[PDB]
Amino acid sequence: EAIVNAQPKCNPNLHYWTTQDEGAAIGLAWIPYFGPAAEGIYTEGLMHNQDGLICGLRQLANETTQALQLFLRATTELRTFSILNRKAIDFLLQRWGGTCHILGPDCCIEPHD
Amino acid sequence: VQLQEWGLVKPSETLSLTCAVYGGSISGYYHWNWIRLPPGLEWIGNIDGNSASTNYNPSLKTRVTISKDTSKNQISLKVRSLTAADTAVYYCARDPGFTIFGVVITSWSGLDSWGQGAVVTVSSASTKGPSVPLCLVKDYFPEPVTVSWNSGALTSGVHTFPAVLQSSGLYSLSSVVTVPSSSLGTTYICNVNHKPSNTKVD
Amino acid sequence: SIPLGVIHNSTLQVSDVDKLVCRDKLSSTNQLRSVGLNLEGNGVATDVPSATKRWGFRSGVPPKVVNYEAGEWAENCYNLEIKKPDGSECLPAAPDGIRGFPRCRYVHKVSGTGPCAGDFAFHKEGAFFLYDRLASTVIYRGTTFAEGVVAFLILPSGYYSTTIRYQATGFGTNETEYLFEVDNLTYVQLESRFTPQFLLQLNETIYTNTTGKLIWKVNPE
Amino acid sequence: DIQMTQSPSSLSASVGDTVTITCRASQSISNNLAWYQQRPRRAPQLLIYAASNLASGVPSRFSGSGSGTDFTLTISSLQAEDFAAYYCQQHNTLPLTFGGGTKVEIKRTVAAPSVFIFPPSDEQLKSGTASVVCLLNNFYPREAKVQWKVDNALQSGNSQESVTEQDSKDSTYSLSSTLTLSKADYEKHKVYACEVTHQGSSPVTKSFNRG
Ligand SMILES: *[C@@H]1O[C@H](CO)[C@@H](O[C@@H]2O[C@H](CO)[C@@H](O[C@@H]3O[C@H](CO[C@H]4O[C@H](CO[C@H]5O[C@H](CO)[C@@H](O)[C@H](O)[C@@H]5O)[C@@H](O)[C@H](O[C@H]5O[C@H](CO)[C@@H](O)[C@H](O)[C@@H]5O)[C@@H]4O)[C@@H](O)[C@H](O[C@H]4O[C@H](CO)[C@@H](O)[C@H](O)[C@@H]4O[C@H]4O[C@H](CO)[C@@H](O)[C@H](O)[C@@H]4O)[C@@H]3O)[C@H](O)[C@H]2NC(C)=O)[C@H](O)[C@H]1NC(C)=O
Ligand SMILES: *[C@@H]1O[C@H](CO)[C@@H](O)[C@H](O)[C@H]1NC(C)=O
Ligand SMILES: *[C@@H]1O[C@H](CO)[C@@H](O)[C@H](O)[C@H]1NC(C)=O
Repeated sequence: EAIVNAQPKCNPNLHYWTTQDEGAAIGLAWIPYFGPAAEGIYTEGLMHNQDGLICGLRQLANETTQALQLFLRATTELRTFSILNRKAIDFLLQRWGGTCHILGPDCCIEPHD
Repeated sequence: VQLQEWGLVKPSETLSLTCAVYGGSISGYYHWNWIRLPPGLEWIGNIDGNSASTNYNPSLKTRVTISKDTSKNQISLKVRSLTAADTAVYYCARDPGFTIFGVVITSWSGLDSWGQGAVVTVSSASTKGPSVPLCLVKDYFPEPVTVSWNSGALTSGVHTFPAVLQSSGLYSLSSVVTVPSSSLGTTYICNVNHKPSNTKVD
Repeated sequence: SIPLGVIHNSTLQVSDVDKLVCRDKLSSTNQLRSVGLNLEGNGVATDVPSATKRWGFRSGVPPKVVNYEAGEWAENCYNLEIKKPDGSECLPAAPDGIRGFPRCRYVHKVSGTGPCAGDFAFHKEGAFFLYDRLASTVIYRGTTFAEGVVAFLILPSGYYSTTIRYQATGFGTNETEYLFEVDNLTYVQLESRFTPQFLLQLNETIYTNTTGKLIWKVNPE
Repeated sequence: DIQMTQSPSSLSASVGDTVTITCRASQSISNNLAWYQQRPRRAPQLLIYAASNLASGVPSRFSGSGSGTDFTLTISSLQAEDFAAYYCQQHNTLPLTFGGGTKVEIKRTVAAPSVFIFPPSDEQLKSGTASVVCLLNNFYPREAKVQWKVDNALQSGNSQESVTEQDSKDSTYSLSSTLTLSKADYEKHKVYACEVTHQGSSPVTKSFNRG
């Protein structure tokens, strides 16, 4: 399925911020005492709207809000993190939930030999 | 966001030019390139903002050095090559590539923002002050010169001509603006700033 | 339930419980990323008078928080310090681990009083209040935040900002009187026809001595 | 290493025509290309990235398509402000290669050169080297013929000619022919004339006596 940017406006350039989980700087930089503060842990970045990606992205989040809001109302976790790991396991279960064979679309095996 | 540049250079000397990045942190997932255009464009080199991975052009193997600085948020370029053909205009610009939140699909996309501009003249000639009415600015070195009318308040109708190098080496241009004949005598003054010699003229 | 977006070579496509093919391959949990996008990219109104029209108090609803790994740079953020007219607070203190939004350009620090007919302040439209890599559904006292929404994706002499102080009267109600606190004794009125850069030009001339508190009003051209 | 050539070098078209610029490559390239515009006396700007997407702040008339070895840029309904040099750009390879910038020229109906003359200034004549200026403004095409008549004498070799680019708003040229000589050969003559021979009735001559 595709996404249509139904929002009134769309900023094609996405100036984003994220953390470098491997910003090692071998030596003494990863020590919390000698490491950065709570503000200098990020590394910025820019994403151009290549092939309508950024406008097609700002709509996915506006639409995910509904299903995500109901998921939060269900759980009692004051801070919910397992959402990422949830879909990680469901993907394996969808492909390896029961038996398998190279006979149909449920399982993914291609033994040409 | 936008970029500004800072920079005559004697032969066999290192042309020290800095590319200060304003309105944005320099340490990021972007790249930073150096571009020049000889009179009558050319890529110089690329430095990775993250991990400091400097990559240059084959024609500039042992003649270019690009360094970064996170404290002052600037990027310097030293040119020790006394090629004498590098007397051109230089530019610095970034290219964010296609970086999907750290995932780098390709680190070479269109260069979105460029620099203000920086002119360099690789020649052996002492920098001589300018000389400004009709206002004509002649007998100056080196180029370029910025002329503003009424402190920049007068832009329409003004048309400054290109600079022609005289036989004596000193450049010479002319700056004339068309104003209503009724306004002549009721004020006006040409404002000039020669940054190479640091000499204002009004 | 919750939809994910798998970027395929040019752009994104939605595929979830119903939609799955062998072409997609997820070899490591690093490909999964929860992205928090600000509402600025949608074209909503960003000034203080309109932003506060999207927030309201409500009791009997347990607040919930969700994590987002990466986010978008925000230009206008908000930091509320509202207290009831008797003197008591209105918003809860930010719990441990929750901090202000990392990247903001204009942090609108609102400092006023209101009725606060509710325990927590929620977003009327349903958007989340973005914090430091944490998206909550309420507003925490004295904590900078930015409106926005969250998605879930499957992938293959320095820079600083400036805060803006405000003085609200009747926050969270249909009748609210906002004031720009340029100085403790010189404040000007506000309206939806004021831009953040315009307020930056005010101090540029407001010059922030027995005149006392002075309420000002601008009529530009 | 990877070579790319942008053609044609020169190109002239009228306002409203559709321009087509090509940029061939020596080696194969994916759908990753860029086009740039550089107006006279201004830094370059990004026009297209990835060979298909428009940059931020670009009018929806710079159409670019193609893939592989041959790419193409198209400007629908060319405008006067589009007077600039357009270059090529490579991606997904090293070194980053450019192309020969195609210089764009605009076509306009013939215009009358507004001829002006400015005798030297009291400060310009005190040093000992006076200079006369003969200005031509708002004429098309750039083809002109400006000669100096200093008391019937055809001045030659001492004049410095300088033609500018086509104006971004007027789409026309402007010539500033300056005659520079020493004060010795200046005071020996009274009238300083400047005739102009342009395509658009008869040669116009502007003189100036001692005053
Ligand atoms: C995902 O994205 C979508 C798309 O943007 C979001 O949709 C939005 O959802 C909110 C949720 O509440 C809606 O709020 C209601 O908005 C209307 C106004 O809508 C008209 O104006 C819209 C904006 O135009 C102005 O504002 C913008 C930005 O500020 C400016 O740039 C403009 O210049 C204008 O100033 C406009 O977009 C609307 O478009 C119409 O047509 C398009 C198609 O062309 C449709 O898609 C739209 O849906 C719409 O039909 C429209 O022109 C307000 O008037 C509402 O106010 C009251 O009534 C609401 C509904 O009952 C209620 O919820 C409010 O609380 C409020 O209540 C008032 O009335 C009550 C009685 O009825 C009283 O009891 C109460 O006291 C009070 O007086 C309301 O604010 C948006 O309209 C909607 N927008 C669109 C485009 O769909 C969605 O929110 C996003 N999801 C998330 C999770 O964020
Ligand atoms: C993008 O997807 C198309 C789909 O056919 C494929 O042919 C192309 O090789 C892909 N691009 C890559 C893998 O860079
Ligand atoms: C506001 O302007 C005054 C000028 O009197 C200056 O001293 C002060 O630092 C400025 N403050 C801000 C936040 O701009």
